[PDB]
Amino acid sequence: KLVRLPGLIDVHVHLREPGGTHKEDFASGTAAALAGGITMVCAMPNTRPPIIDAPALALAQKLAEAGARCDFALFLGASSENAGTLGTVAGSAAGLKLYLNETFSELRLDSVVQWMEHFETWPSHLPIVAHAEQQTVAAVLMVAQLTQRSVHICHVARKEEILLIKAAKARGLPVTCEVAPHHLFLSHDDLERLGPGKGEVRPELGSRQDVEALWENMAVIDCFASDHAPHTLEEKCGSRPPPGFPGLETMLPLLLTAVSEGRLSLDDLLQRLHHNPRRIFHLPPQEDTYVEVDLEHEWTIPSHMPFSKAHWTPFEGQKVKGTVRRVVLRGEVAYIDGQVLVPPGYGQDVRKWPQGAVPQLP
Amino acid sequence: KLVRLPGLIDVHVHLREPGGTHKEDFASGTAAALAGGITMVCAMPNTRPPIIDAPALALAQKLAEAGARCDFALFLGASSENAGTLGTVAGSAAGLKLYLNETFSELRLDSVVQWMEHFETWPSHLPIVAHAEQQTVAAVLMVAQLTQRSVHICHVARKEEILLIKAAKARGLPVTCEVAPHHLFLSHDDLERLGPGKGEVRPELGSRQDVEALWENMAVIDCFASDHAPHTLEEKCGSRPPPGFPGLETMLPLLLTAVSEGRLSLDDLLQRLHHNPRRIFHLPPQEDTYVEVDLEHEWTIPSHMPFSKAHWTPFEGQKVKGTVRRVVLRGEVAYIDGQVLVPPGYGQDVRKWPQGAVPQLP
Ligand SMILES: NC(=O)N[C@@H](CC(=O)O)C(=O)O
Ligand SMILES: NC(=O)N[C@@H](CC(=O)O)C(=O)O
Ligand SMILES: [Zn+2]
Ligand SMILES: [Zn+2]
Ligand SMILES: [Zn+2]
Ligand SMILES: [Zn+2]
Ligand SMILES: [Zn+2]
Ligand SMILES: [Zn+2]
Ligand SMILES: [Zn+2]
Ligand SMILES: [Zn+2]
Repeated sequence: KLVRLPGLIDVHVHLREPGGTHKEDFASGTAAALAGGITMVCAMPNTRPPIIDAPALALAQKLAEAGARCDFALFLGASSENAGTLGTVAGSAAGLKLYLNETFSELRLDSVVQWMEHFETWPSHLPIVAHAEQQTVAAVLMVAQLTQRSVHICHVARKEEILLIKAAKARGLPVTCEVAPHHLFLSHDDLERLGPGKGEVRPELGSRQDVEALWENMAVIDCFASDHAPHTLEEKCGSRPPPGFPGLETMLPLLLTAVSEGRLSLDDLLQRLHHNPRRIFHLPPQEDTYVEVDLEHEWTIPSHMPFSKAHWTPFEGQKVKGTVRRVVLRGEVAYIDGQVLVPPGYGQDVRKWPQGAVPQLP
Repeated sequence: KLVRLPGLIDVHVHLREPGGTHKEDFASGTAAALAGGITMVCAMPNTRPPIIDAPALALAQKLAEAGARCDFALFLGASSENAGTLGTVAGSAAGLKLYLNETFSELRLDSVVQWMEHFETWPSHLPIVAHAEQQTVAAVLMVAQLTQRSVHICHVARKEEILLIKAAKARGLPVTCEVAPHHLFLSHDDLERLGPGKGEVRPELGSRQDVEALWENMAVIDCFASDHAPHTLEEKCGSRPPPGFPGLETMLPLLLTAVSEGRLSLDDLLQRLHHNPRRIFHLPPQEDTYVEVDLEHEWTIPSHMPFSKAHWTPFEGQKVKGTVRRVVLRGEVAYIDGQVLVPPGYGQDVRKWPQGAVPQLP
């Protein structure tokens, strides 16, 4: 007996095209998404060139329209030079992305004044998301209050961060957040197995107490999102390993295992991979779209999943219970038992759909 | 013709006793204060032992009462273990001091949750001051708002920081700040002369644009305070130089030079070295206390000032116009033309004066 789920949404993926296509491209990354039960992705702007201006966005839009197998929206990235310049294209993007700490990113800002300028100039009705770790979460929340608008915090990984967000929500502040599967299912304890290169990720893997705090505070977590961040094994195992884990193909199996163990409910999962992503990012429904999963099948995660060009996974060896059997996207079979059945270019930019425009006052 | 000023107050000094008395002690540091026209100092808690518990405060109180030549109040320091334990002694301190970044300090906190705990437990009517640089200013402001109280930001040094504080004040938030003379009168341009050891200070010396921004935004600066941070030349010139500059003996001459040049008024100076320190820290008046200065006398700062045990100064070679001629403290001549005339132990803990207790609701 299969369970039918709606089309799941991953609001934080790195698809590497343009400019990093040996790591992933739209075609391979969206195949990975479909195999993970994900029918819509929001792609981050830290590509080469980075998506920080209208010409770069135009290029990325066409590459995505030609290569994507599932539907998508593309983030713009904040830079030290582009505040006040994105108004004409802002509504065509998933949202604006701010990189506020050291990570794999033309995009670190050098002053909180630059954060303020973005919060003041980006249209008030459109999403802003931040890579903001530890005290940076409190700092960006302050900027959001000074400019009287909301913010969404990416990949929350620490007890400190989730408790700060919890306190902010208790004061009625407009903040939402997401958590990635590696911060729920891996910890410092796994660094011995992973090694120092493979284990590199931002935010870094947390302590057992960090992981426990995220689970205990599930009510504070609005979304799950993979932060799918593919790099090849050669890069991860080399002399200056880039941070990041691939995750599209493993996220849903890990979370379904947790559902089966009673750690959260199926509804809790669907709020975090469907309803809350829709409402925070104003993403449209996908007609005749659904995912069928098998909750009984036990398997062990292999050394690499079939689709991502990363060709490795930090979850190797973990036992999971839960499998994606079939995905239907807009009336076409997109995935069955390991076979992707829609071509590159089947996917569409949801921000171009009438129902995908973000409503605003005249 | 001498100008009579009220007794000036320095709310940020490091007097090194207990435990660092080769760098400074209460007797030498308060001699330096008097020679700088300062009749009351607030001493920071990053001593050895640090002033983070009742027994350490009791020790420091007696050492100060025995050694100080001018009046004083002593800060308590926040630690990772003392939130909720300081209630009985809090009112006897200048305030609570939080070290939120790397500097010469049992006192860095490891989580914003620890900041919140201090803001929640320290009595609401008593001062909290923070060493908070760059984005940390925004972060601690967020904590202050979440806990609905004020905060004072120590040694503001950057355009970024003063503009953030300016924005917060424009939104009516209860934040005050101070600026140290080295951040008004030295910059990156001086590092060639100072060298990498002597030049070490936290916050670091800023760019010419940082210095210009502080002057342009003088209206945002509530207090001047030296951050007198004495270390010996051997330490500053050695293999792991500690950060900090001595400053009590040079602060007023530097600022009087600026007054003479029309960069700020005498009133602007007295607001920042007398009235605002009094009102932010609830410090009492000192009866029959005043300072006589000579605004005409030009001199060049020597390689060391007479009193501080630091026995060096980063302002060596600067030309100043303005000299402290005489200081009277509580009816006794305390300083004349280079001679301190009150003994160690003349100074008193102002928090023990009836008028020095901070008013609170029953
Ligand atoms: N998280 C990572 O470790 N890496 C991400 C960047 C990011 O989400 O910050 C990447 O693009 O490789
Ligand atoms: N500012 C410094 O560079 N040093 C101060 C510490 C401080 O005020 O942070 C010290 O105590 O030496
Ligand atoms: Zn990130
Ligand atoms: Zn995100
Ligand atoms: Zn990311
Ligand atoms: Zn909407
Ligand atoms: Zn400091
Ligand atoms: Zn201070
Ligand atoms: Zn200090
Ligand atoms: Zn008062």
